[PDB]
Amino acid sequence: NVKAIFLDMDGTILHENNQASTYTKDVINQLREKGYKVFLATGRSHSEIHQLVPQDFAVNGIISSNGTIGEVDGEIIFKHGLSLAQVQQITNLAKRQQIYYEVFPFEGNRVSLKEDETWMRDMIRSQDPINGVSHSEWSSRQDALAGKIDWVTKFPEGEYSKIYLFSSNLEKITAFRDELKQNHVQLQISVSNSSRFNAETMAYQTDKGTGIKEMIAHFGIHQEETLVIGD
Repeated sequence: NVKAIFLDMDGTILHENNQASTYTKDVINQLREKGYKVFLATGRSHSEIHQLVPQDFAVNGIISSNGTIGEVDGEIIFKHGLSLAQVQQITNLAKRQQIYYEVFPFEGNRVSLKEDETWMRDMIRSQDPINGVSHSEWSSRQDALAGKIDWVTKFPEGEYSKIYLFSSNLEKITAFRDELKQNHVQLQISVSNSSRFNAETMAYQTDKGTGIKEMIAHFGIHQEETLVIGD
């Protein structure tokens, strides 16, 4: 009894590829025509969602890849963010240990503090990945340093979708991630990681699965009636 198809798609597939993007558009339209509800999980912010998903994608709704915001036909139906206080606390811990970090507001470019630019840049000085880091992750750090980070004097007021943390030193980022997990109740956060070299923080008990659950519930659809595709 599948009533909903949830496409979990890294925004990289939609960004560069216009062929995979047009293909995805046509698939969404075909599934809608067959009567399915169709949802997309992609992006790390509200701004990124609207950069990545053109208006001619006939989705019933969209959530960020990490479940922190959901939009349905132009209405934001939920938003689970970190507070500024939380961002200050977590980045201060990272800064003490010189852990590279990127803070993702729901609107606008990711940000890092200007005072941390030199050491963050010096971490990624090598043209090719070092210490086992993946080429994908290394090149993402290179690209972020080149032009995607806004270097701010202070974190602005508002809410944030996530913080990304990274070190080329395995032991350092492993112990830091373990420290976040140890204190995730006190800090009121969820901790995840996509490689052995990183950690990500978002609102307490919030992740892609919780976002999927809130989106299908908006449509009165049960998890067992939902086919999640793409991971």
